[PDB]
Amino acid sequence: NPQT
Amino acid sequence: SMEDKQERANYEKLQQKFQMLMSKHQEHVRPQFESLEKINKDIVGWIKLSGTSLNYPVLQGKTNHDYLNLDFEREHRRKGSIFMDFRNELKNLNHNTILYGHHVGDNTMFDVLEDYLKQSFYEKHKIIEFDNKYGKYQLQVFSAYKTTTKDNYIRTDFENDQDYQQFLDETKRKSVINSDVNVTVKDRIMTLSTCEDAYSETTKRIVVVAKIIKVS
Repeated sequence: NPQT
Repeated sequence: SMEDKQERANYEKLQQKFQMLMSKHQEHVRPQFESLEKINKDIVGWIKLSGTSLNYPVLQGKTNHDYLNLDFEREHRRKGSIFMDFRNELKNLNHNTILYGHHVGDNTMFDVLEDYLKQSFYEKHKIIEFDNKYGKYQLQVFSAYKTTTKDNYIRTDFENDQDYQQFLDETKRKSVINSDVNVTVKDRIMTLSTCEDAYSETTKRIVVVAKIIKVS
């Protein structure tokens, strides 16, 4: 998961 | 106090500059952003909800952490900036445009998103202003929910209309609020998500989804  | 008051002052100053730029370029929007790009070429937009603290420039870097801890003038700040996902385009919008921001509970950045979990607040703030070099837009809020990082609300593009329809219907299904906004596969959306510091224990996120309408 990317940085959110 | 030195951080706080100074940070706040700088935002007030920029907010004022942008309100002046808007009043000056009555029909257009490109000159307003060309002016803001002199400050930082990474300023790609502006987000504003009247009567609330949400009145900020929107930054975009090469990654989703470039502006996690940096402000509009590239100065180190724990609360960083309101930033757009690195994957997103503005000239020709993707199906889902994502913006991130901190929620530290001091009524700044994306603290406002938490308020959208209440029907009463939503009803009084159904429309958010979004501007960029390419046009003036409205963000017509239709969904607000709390989720985890185990759920992908971050999807930027879709394989076909069926996939996108699934996404839109899931978005409405997850909503804690009831909305009269009609969103079809022919529409483009904007996702506003809270953002936590790198390697944080907190996995919960507040998500607000809106339909993008061009007003210019």
